Amino acid sequence: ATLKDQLIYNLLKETPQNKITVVGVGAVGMACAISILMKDLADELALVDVIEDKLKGEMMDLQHGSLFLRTPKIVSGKDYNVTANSKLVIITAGARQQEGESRLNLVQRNVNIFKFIIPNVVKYSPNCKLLIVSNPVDILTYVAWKISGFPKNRVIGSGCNLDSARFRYLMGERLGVHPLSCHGWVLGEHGDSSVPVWSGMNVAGVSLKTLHPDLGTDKDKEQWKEVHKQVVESAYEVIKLKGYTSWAIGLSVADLAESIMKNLRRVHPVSTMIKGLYGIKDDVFLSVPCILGQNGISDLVKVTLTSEEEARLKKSADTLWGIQKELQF
Amino acid sequence: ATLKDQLIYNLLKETPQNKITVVGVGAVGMACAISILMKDLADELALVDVIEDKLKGEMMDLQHGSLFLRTPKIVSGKDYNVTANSKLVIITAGARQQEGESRLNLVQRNVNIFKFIIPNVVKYSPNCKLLIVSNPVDILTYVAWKISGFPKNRVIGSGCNLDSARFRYLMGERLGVHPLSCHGWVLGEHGDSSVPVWSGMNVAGVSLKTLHPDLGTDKDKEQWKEVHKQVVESAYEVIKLKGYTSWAIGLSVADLAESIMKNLRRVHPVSTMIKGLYGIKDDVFLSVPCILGQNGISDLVKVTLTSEEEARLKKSADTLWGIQKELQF
Amino acid sequence: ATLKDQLIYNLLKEEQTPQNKITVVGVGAVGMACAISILMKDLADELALVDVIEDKLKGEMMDLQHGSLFLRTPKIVSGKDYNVTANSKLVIITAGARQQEGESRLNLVQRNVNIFKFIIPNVVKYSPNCKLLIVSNPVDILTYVAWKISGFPKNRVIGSGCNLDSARFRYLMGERLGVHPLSCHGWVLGEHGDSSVPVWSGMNVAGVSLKTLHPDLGTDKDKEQWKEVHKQVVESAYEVIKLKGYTSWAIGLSVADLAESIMKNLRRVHPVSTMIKGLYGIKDDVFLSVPCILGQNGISDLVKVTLTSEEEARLKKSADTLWGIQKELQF
Amino acid sequence: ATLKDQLIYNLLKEEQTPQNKITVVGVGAVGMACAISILMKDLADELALVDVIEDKLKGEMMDLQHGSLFLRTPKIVSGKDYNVTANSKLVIITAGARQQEGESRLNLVQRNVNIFKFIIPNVVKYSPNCKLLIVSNPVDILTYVAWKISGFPKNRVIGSGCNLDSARFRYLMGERLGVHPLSCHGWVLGEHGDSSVPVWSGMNVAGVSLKTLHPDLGTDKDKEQWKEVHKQVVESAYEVIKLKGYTSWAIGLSVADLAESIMKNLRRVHPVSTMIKGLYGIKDDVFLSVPCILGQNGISDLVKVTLTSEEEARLKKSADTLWGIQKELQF
Ligand SMILES: O=C(O)c1csc(-n2nc(-c3ccc(F)cc3)cc2C(F)(F)F)n1
Ligand SMILES: O=C(O)c1csc(-n2nc(-c3ccc(F)cc3)cc2C(F)(F)F)n1
Ligand SMILES: O=C(O)c1csc(-n2nc(-c3ccc(F)cc3)cc2C(F)(F)F)n1
Ligand SMILES: O=C(O)c1csc(-n2nc(-c3ccc(F)cc3)cc2C(F)(F)F)n1
Ligand SMILES: O=C(O)c1csc(-n2nc(-c3ccc(F)cc3)cc2C(F)(F)F)n1
Ligand SMILES: O=C(O)c1csc(-n2nc(-c3ccc(F)cc3)cc2C(F)(F)F)n1
Ligand SMILES: O=C(O)c1csc(-n2nc(-c3ccc(F)cc3)cc2C(F)(F)F)n1
Repeated sequence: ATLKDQLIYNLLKETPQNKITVVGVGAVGMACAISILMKDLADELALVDVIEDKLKGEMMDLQHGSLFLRTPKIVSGKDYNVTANSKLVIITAGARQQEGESRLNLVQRNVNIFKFIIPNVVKYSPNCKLLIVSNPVDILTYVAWKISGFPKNRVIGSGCNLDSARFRYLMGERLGVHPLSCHGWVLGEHGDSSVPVWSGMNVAGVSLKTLHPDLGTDKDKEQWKEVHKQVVESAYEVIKLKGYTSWAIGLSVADLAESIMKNLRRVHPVSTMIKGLYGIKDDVFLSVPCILGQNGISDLVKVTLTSEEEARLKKSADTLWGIQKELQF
Repeated sequence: ATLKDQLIYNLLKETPQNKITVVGVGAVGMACAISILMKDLADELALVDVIEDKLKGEMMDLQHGSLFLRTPKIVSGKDYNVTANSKLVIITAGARQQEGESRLNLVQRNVNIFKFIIPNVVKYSPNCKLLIVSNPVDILTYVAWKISGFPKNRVIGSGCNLDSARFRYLMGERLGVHPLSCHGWVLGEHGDSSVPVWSGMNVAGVSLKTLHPDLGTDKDKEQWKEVHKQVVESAYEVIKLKGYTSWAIGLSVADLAESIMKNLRRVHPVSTMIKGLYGIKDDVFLSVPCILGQNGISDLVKVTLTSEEEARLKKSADTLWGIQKELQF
Repeated sequence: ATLKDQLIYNLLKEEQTPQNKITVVGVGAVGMACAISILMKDLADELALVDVIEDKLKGEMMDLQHGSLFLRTPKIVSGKDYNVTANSKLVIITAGARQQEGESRLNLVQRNVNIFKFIIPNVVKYSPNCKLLIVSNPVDILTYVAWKISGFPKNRVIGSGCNLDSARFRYLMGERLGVHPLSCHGWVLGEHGDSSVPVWSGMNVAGVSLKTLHPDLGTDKDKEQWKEVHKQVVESAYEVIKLKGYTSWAIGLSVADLAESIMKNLRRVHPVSTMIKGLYGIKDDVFLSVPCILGQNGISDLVKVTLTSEEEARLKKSADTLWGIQKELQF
Repeated sequence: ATLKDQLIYNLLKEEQTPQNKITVVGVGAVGMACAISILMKDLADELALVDVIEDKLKGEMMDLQHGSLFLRTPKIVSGKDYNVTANSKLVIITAGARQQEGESRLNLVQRNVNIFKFIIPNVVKYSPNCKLLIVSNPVDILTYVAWKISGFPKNRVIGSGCNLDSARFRYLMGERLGVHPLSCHGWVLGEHGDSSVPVWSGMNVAGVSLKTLHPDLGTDKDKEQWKEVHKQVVESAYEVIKLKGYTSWAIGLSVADLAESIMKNLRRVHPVSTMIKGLYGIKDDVFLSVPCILGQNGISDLVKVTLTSEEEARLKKSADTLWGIQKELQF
């Protein structure tokens, strides 16, 4: 005789079918959350962090916008049981490099955090895809793969996905064309060591390198190499200006989530286990174009690289392995 | 010739059709911006604020996500020339009240702030609609109206649009129905003095007040009055938990922008000049259900209120006019 | 080494079942309008089409496939054999005879019950866990039939019902008031057909009761003749059939609206055909439209609408008409 | 007072001109597929439909209006009189004569000229600043016809051209490679249909040239017969026509993609038909497809694709063939 019962005759006393979890509710985690919500990718969104008030506040702020969304359940908690049955778990938590801190010790601190996060995630969603966004993303994708025990197709790092998107943005600005119609790939290690593959840059299938052979070289009077320099530094420039980056990474991560959740088999440059390619013999993750879908990475595109490009990926792999073999799991 | 000229033959060396400006790039302003971008409402987005570094960093972060959007131009600056020819200008900038500072003094500081912002907006977009999101929104909508010289249809306050969305969310939680199918209106002055119109709360046209006469009274065993208390205290609780609120207000503003930009003539509870209704005789703005379209507010719905509800709106109007008549423009 | 081999290194060999497959049965105008609407709303990762006319079927499938670049549904299949429908979450039935000019939907019963005797066991055979969404006419009777033949629990057998009649009512309401239909609220319940019931006592804008403002609303004495709005709703399909030969776009959008609530588990309320036994003192197993909560398990709840004496009498008249047919069917 | 005036206080009497209006001319299968695709992509705040068959036109308009609840395009209008199209940003022409048994290409085009002599001036009268998007076949010649009659500058007269051929090519390429067509790049240029030119040099996934990986790509001696993909781009259209009677859905989706770039000023590149005199040794006023930057002023720029000698010869032969017909037309 409650109001609910006077109004509603229940037929069914009835698990989520398209659930995504975001771990970490810093600026990056919440940018991923809002972008996923506005793209209607999930029927349930779970948020996890260790700061309880901030977590609850973010969950409530999203819930209050429910009228404008098509995601009918948003939940959160410090307890990983709220993440149960996720198709996709996006990891954005972890430690930032501090003053005086080595890359090795920063990574070790993140190993120690992932040793708590990842087994809890795996416990409640043993068949999920893990999408690692935390930096340094290539090494932390390896760390998540090692700790989770997942097959390599289900452990994906966001890698050079945004680097590539920035590259196409800058390309489009130079040419006066939408980035959607400007094509070009940044591969390898995310960050300062990434590799712009000049041979693949094109508009409508017309090779810029063929039209303009000095493209990307020191002799280039248009200094197109400065485009890749800008890609590397634009992250730093945004951090210097507003303190951090968030929006572009959130959009780029939602794009990856779309391909996975909707089984699109679109090709994205993400970090994946690259052993066996380009002379690399160690268990390291680097960005190459991957086909993304329901089972994670199902296929790799084998981009033809020059000797110099290949040597740069090899050099990155050697460094990554050099750090990885010193980690304590 | 340059690479561009070898690649591209230009036919035309020829103004935005659907431009939106957001003034203020704090958390609320940026939530409005990302929500508008992800809803494909604008062909150009302009951001303005007085903090030049933050401003440029936010613009760049959004620009870097261009590949994932359908808004081909994002601009920013401290100079309002970047806002030229906007259809819709959303104001989120304003003062924060100081300890010991009277409400009157606070509003006067907002007046002085708007005496800079609004004339510069009007210079560059004389035919825009103004959407005021800054709190205290009902008074500041009056202030924008007076300073702009705009007809009242083109000056809209976000008002109780989000309070009503929160109400419907809470209603939906109690009933197990999506908020889209839970109907109910919070009207009047945004904040603690707002009015939940119990007579209008329904699912599928079934009045809850009819089924449950004690609805919203102190005699209510189900304590539905707590739902409106929760609405009123929501921003408070979220601010206490995470420091501020942003996502819900961004989504609600993007919903208002959708009706305006697409000429939908949907009904929203927004703040509008209410002189002539409910025995109100002064130039005050409060929320009532308004028809929103390409000319702003073209019509408003005359909601039948109980004597108590009417008295509350009247008391709010008296309080608003008491402050407004002391303002120096 | 083939070109594909040189270009792509494969990690995973095994293809998996789709997560969100939808089947549309029947590729007439209604079925194809449902298909394009569902495709453009991104509700499925696989769309299957089934019909008995093989050329037309293959042609429609290819036409949609050629638009794949512009869609986000990576697999579209078709076949006369129902094995192409396996593992569907939602199966939308649009097949069967349709109304000619001036013809009642009720005139289609014999033809479409006989088609359903073939279709429904084949659907259930390949997707035993699907939700059935019945669109073929007369939709209320055929929803009862699909429920009886399938042996499904009634929550998983949903008729498109009066979702469309209510959409038309709200459109006409919006035209009269100068308000978008989204903000005009009014329900048409009962048969999707001539005996439908407008619930005047529930109509409102912004929670303001129109019958309270206008006590003659929906009566013969009404100086504004709002009954004409419901009369236009009843006559809509006839008028469109007379003009263009059939209806398609509005029903396609109505069905996609229902599919969205089901596939995304929204628990939005829609007037759809379901068993109303136990409401308004009705004891028969009659199916007709009342507001239902719709989600991933189909109909999980009924909203109990308070009707005036006249509205309830009209709804019971509608139920008597439909039950007079449904009771005589033989399974 | 009326119920409306009791309920609603009016602030504004608005005589306001459409801000984002699209007109579709012709309400056959192609025109209505363009209409529904545009509606479900929210590209327009007003949609106008025009044709000469009045009952069919009214029926289509009503069927779309009845689905308004499910749309975000608040005004849908129609009429045989072109005053309903006034102030359109974009006018899509799908109307025209269909080729009859035994009829020459010249006679078919001339019948379309005669129809365009009615349609095009009426469009120009009411929307003198619109972009014209020609979809009627044969599209390259009728884009020329529309250009000559309208007297528009060539940036504002666009033929749908090889946009759909390229989409079909990418669908077929994706099927072969097991990759979404969004990630399979390849351009079909030149004359729409049988004489179109697949640009093998541009075919790629992730910037990896297939022709560089597989030098036989596109040739007769190719063991993998990739040339068959382009043969199927040509043949699959005829196959759809044979099987269901006509093509409609893929055209509609591809036209809505073009509309999206134009209405939202995206400056995306599309292979559309444009006046090509001065390129590739072409010296006549003919329209052929090349990659064009599309935005609010129509075609603002075009991409200069490097073609082999064989590819250039094929464009010239098409240009001679088209000009061969155009020079015989009576305007
Ligand atoms: O053994 C250790 O050092 C250890 C074990 S857990 C841990 N974690 N975990 C988080 C965390 C987890 C999830 C989030 F969503 C966000 C943050 C933060 C830390 C801390 F700051 F390093 F302490 N450290
Ligand atoms: O070719 C090799 O094996 C090789 C090439 S560089 C290298 N590096 N680099 C570092 C290092 C760098 C930065 C630090 F802050 C701290 C340590 C340490 C080593 C080493 F393995 F111990 F040798 N090894
Ligand atoms: O928005 C972006 O792309 C972004 C935001 S921070 C970032 N990071 N983070 C690291 C890093 C962090 C810790 C290490 F121990 C080592 C490296 C390097 C980069 C960069 F790509 F080079 F910029 N990138
Ligand atoms: O800042 C740091 O901690 C840091 C920065 S590079 C680094 N490296 N690098 C290598 C390496 C590199 C190349 C090789 F060919 C072989 C090994 C090994 C390490 C170390 F053990 F972690 F120290 N450490
Ligand atoms: O006393 C009352 O309020 C009352 C009780 S029944 C009633 N009804 N019922 C119908 C009706 C019923 C079924 C139809 F199929 C058609 C019409 C018409 C009326 C009315 F008189 F016009 F109001 N009114
Ligand atoms: O003098 C002539 O031959 C002539 C002059 S107008 C004409 N038109 N026009 C249309 C038409 C127009 C717009 C549509 F949207 C659809 C069709 C059809 C014909 C026709 F009768 F079939 F030939 N013919
Ligand atoms: O869906 C499509 O692509 C499509 C649908 S009809 C079509 N048409 N139309 C003609 C044509 C028509 C009249 C002529 F007088 C001459 C030619 C040729 C083609 C074709 F591309 F080769 F297939 N294409």
